[PDB]
Amino acid sequence: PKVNLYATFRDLTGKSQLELPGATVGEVLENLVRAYPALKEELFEGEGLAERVSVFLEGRDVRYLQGLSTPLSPGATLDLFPPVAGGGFERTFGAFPPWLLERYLEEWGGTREGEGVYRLPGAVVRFREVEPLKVGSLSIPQLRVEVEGEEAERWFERIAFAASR
Amino acid sequence: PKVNLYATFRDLTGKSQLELPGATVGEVLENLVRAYPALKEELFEGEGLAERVSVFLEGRDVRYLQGLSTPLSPGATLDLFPPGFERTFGAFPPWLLERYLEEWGGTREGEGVYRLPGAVVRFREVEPLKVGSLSIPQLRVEVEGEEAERWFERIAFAAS
Ligand SMILES: [Cl-]
Ligand SMILES: [Cl-]
Repeated sequence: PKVNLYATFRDLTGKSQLELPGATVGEVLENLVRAYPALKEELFEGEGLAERVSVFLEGRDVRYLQGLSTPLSPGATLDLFPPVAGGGFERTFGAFPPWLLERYLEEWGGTREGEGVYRLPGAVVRFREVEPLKVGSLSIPQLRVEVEGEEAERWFERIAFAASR
Repeated sequence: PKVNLYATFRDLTGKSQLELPGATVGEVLENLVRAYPALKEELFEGEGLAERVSVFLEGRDVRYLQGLSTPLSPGATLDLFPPGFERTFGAFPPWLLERYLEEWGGTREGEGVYRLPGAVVRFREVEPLKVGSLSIPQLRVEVEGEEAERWFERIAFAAS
């Protein structure tokens, strides 16, 4: 599975993304600390996950799934965040059209403040289509999404959840 | 989702794996056809799934699931076979694979060589990968026989 590191975790390892083996969230995280032990102190509190850390599987907080026991497929992606704080995060989504993201933002009560700019409670979401990816004769649009604000983490993951649909 | 191409599909596209969008098996196959149109008739029969092709989701034949309606997560991996196969598994211990092979009625013919009803499984450790301070074992698994596809996929299921 792929592991995306944010904020503190990124600064502490020099890495933004890693590919690590594991059939459950726990297995992947145990391998993460075997690879970068500097993260052990912040990721685990005793045997379980540290209470202030947030781990998301395809946009879903794993705590509301099966936590460390959550099964995952080999190609799954996890997002790891240290204690919540105001910030800015970005991600490029494949085949996630602007109009569709807009519909989600509108359905969440977001207010349009410009073309590709929406304000949500505690965050501002900015998005623009970048260079499409080419797979054979198929052009796959790519959408760059940036989220910043006190609740940037929350909305950033809500968007990842939406895109997974 | 990721799509692994085997035999015919691999040689034609010249690709072993592709990253394609889609929330269901059907959608991914649709985009696959878009990427390589020459596969339309070899995968679809109008709006339905072809009958000679085989599609597996994390080692499970989708025909026994929900067919084209089978839901898919972004991290899903599909293996597609047209009418020998191999994969290198990361951190898939030999003793574990062996326990599965035996549970499936397999017979140990030698070191890293087991025989199954319809196939022969060959496996060996290759150069490990390295991520940070962690060494990740790499097990290369090769499957041949009349039922190689089926067994290769059950091993993929077991590894996951
Ligand atoms: Cl947990
Ligand atoms: Cl069996």
